[PDB]
Amino acid sequence: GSLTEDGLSYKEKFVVRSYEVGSNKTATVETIANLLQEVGCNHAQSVGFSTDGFATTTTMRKLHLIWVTARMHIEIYKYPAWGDVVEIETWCQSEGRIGTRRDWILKDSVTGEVTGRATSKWVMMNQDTRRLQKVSDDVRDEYLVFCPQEPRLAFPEENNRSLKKIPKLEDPAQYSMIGLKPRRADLDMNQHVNNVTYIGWVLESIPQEIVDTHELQVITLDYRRECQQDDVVDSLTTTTSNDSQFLHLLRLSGDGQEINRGTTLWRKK
Amino acid sequence: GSLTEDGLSYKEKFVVRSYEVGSNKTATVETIANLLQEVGCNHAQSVGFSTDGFATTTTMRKLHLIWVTARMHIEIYKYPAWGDVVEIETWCQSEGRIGTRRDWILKDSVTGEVTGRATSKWVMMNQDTRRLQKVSDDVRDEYLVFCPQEPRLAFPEENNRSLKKIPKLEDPAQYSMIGLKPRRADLDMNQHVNNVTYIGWVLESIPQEIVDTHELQVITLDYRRECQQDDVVDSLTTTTSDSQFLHLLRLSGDGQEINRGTTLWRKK
Ligand SMILES: COC(=O)N1CCN(c2ccc(F)cc2)CC1
Ligand SMILES: COC(=O)N1CCN(c2ccc(F)cc2)CC1
Repeated sequence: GSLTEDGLSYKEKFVVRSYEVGSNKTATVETIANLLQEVGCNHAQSVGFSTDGFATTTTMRKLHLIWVTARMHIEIYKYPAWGDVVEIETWCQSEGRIGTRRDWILKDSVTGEVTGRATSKWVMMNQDTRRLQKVSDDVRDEYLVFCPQEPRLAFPEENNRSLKKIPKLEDPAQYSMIGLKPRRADLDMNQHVNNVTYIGWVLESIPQEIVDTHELQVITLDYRRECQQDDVVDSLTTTTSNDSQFLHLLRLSGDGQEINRGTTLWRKK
Repeated sequence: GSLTEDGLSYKEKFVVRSYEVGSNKTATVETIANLLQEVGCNHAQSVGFSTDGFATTTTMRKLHLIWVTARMHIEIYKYPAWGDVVEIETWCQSEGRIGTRRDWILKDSVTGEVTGRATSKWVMMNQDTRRLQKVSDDVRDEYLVFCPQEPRLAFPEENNRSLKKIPKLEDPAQYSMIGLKPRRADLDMNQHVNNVTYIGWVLESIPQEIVDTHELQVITLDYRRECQQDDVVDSLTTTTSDSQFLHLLRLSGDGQEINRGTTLWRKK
């Protein structure tokens, strides 16, 4: 991987592995999500930021401040097959008082065609209290020299799907998968549940008949609270709709505290 | 990756990814196990065998025959750090009536030092009945041209750790993790639980204090029965000692055994 010529974006190629593919012999959406985080980490490494997933500066580390994902939105047109080469380009931008954004474009290396795109919203928070706090000008200024100044959006449309408000699923859910819990492989280097694990958990409550006859086109996931290493999660889904759409909710098995909400859109094969 | 000059082995390099590392910022043993299966798959692809994990021929597919792992044994001296390049060489050999073997050697690309080694035993079985069945001469002859003729062992020594018999853990277990179940990411392209998932499940019942103060040096795992997509598993561990453990994976309900194993950990 490498920074591009203008140094305002980062590109990396990946060859799809045998264990990375699903029943369609193409990369799963969780494999794609892992690759997005990977190219994000390599971008941070390339310009001197932390590589722990929080992409911090020395100033933020003295204050115990971190960047955390508030929303992930992925749209895939073609999943790459086993052995194919996928090229991923990523960039960041500041969105002032609202927080920050990281975007991605996925392309087939052989044809140069755009096979998918993704966007994510980030907020700043004290890692100990979990209280949000607005970025100071001195912290922000250190990042702006690595971002394009003119708007560069993977999702330019004014009322596009990536910004839609997601409602809260009401009981009873149409489908459920209960008692889900993370194992050590679901944790990162600092013992936090990897953001991709929550994608896998949302999808566990999709009926297998849908997975067998449809392909996932869009997933939007809001991140409200983290699931700790010793927590247990319930995954709930209700059909909201040749296309199928679902409303999703992840909550703690016991008291029902919400950790994530989302929506998915599937197209018939 | 590529076949070597004599065409009797396969080599591939991997750069360790950010999500592949544990709390030590080095590759987890499950990441290593995934890489071993990956280089195995690329070796099969390179010479025309199936790439579904069963490494079959057209003749075996007509008979619904598959190769299945009976034992995996891995020894790691140094786990590769995030961003390091690890080179892995793999080869196969027939062991006649006992079954077959696939070996691996892991090396640090920069120094050329051996950082780990692994071996696995395989048996042939009918995919539908799960009955064992001996390899016919016509089936085995198609594989021998891709294997070294002289013995080439990652663990050459007579009666070494890789061939030791593993006993069955007796109740009560010292430690347990119950109600483990696979999610879609634990399944392969054919909807079977990936062999690496069973490694993760064995390790779930190791106390976190051991993981925090020790490094896994050796893992030997026998594979007795497949955990289906809708099965639920209990992971049991008892200290037998460096720290050593006896492990057992069994179905949550009736206690049917699916795996047994041992691990050896070195203080950091
Ligand atoms: C792993 O973290 C990220 O990918 N992000 C997204 C980009 N971020 C950012 C911060 C300040 C700014 F002015 C512009 C962008 C930081 C968090
Ligand atoms: C994924 O499967 C493997 O890795 N295997 C199984 C098949 N193997 C083999 C080796 C020599 C032989 F004569 C017949 C079969 C051993 C390696």
